[PDB]
Amino acid sequence: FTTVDNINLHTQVSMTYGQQFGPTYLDGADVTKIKPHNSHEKTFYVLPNDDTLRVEAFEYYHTTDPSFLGRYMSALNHTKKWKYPQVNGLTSIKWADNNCYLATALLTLQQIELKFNPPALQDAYYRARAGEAANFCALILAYCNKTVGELGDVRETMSYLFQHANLDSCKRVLNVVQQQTTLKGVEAVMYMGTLSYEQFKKGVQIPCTCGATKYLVQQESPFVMMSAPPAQYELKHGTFTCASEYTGNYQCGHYKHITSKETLYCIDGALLTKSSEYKGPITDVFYKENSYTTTI
Ligand SMILES: Cc1ccc(OCCN(C)C)cc1C(=O)N[C@H](C)c1cc(-c2cnn(C)c2)cc(-c2cncs2)c1
Ligand SMILES: [Cl-]
Ligand SMILES: [Cl-]
Ligand SMILES: [Cl-]
Ligand SMILES: [Zn+2]
Ligand SMILES: [Zn+2]
Ligand SMILES: [Zn+2]
Ligand SMILES: [Zn+2]
Ligand SMILES: [Zn+2]
Repeated sequence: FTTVDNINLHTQVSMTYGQQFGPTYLDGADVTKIKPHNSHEKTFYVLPNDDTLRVEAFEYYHTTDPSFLGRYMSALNHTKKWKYPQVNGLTSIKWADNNCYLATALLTLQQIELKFNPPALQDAYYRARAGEAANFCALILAYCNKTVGELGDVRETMSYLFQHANLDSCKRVLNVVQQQTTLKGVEAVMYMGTLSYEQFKKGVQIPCTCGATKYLVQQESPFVMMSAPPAQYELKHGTFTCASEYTGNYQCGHYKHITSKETLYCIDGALLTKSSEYKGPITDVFYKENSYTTTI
C-alpha cells in the first residue's frame, strides 16, 4: 500500500519499486532500486504523483517542496537509530551525529506551550513527549533544511519551528525613546541581544535612527525567548524555565540544556547533572509569561 501521510493509505498492486510507484521509501530507506519481495509485499511512502496524494501531503505536512519527503525519510533513517532516554521526566536524545542542538531543542519544547500547525508535527510532538521522538526529530530536520550531522543553532531551529506554529495570539508592544511598535507572532516571542527578561522590561540601549533605549510595554504570550551571544551567565532557582548552554567555538561548539526544577538540572545528552546554582556560558534563556503590562 502507498501512503503519503500514513493516515490515508491507498492500495496498490520483479519490476523495481521506483519504476512502478516513483520514489518509494520503506522505514526511511529508499527502495527505489529494490525489487518487490514476498517480505516487502506493507506500507510504503511515495512522493505524490497524483492530486489526491498531493492534497493529502499538504494536509499533513503543509509543504509542497517535493524534496521534503526525501529529506524527511533520509533524516528518519538516522533518528530511529538514536536512543531517546528520559531524564528527569523529559525526553532527551543520546548524543549522536551532532544532535546536541536537537536534544536541547527537544528538551526545551516539552517545557514550553506550543501548538504546531502541520498535523505531522503535532502528532510527532505528542509522540515525542511520550518518549517516541524519532519522527519528531526527523521532521525538525526536514522543515529546517538541515541534514543529519550538520551543525545547527538552537535559536534558529526554534525560529523556524515557531514559524510553523500558532503564534497569532502572541503579541509584543515595544517603545523606543516616544515611538512604540507592535510585534506579532514569532517576533513577539524572540528577542536577540540580552538574556535577562527583566532587563528587556527595564530597557536596553539600541541604536537610534536619529542618533536610544528599547523597553517592553506589553506581552501577551505563553512564553518569551531571550537570546544573546554566548557569555558567562548566572542562573537562579525559579527565575527561568530553561536555558541552553553553548561551550565551544562558532558552529563547532557543543549544546547543553539547563532546566529549573526544585534544583537546577543540567542535561547533556543522556547525562544529567544537578546543582543549586549554575554559572556558565548561556546563549538562550526561556521565560514563562502569560500577560505583561508595563508600569511605565
Ligand atoms: C552550533 C552552531 C551551528 C550553526 C550555526 O549557524 C549560524 C549561522 N546561520 C546563519 C546559519 C551557529 C552555531 C553556533 O555556534 N551558535 C552559537 C549559539 C553561537 C552564536 C554566536 C552568535 C549569534 N549571533 N551573534 C551575533 C553571535 C556566536 C558564537 C561564537 C562566536 N565565537 C565563539 S562562539 C556561537
Ligand atoms: Cl502553510
Ligand atoms: Cl505551518
Ligand atoms: Cl519563568
Ligand atoms: Zn502550515
Ligand atoms: Zn546516523
Ligand atoms: Zn530619532
Ligand atoms: Zn532555591
Ligand atoms: Zn554537539
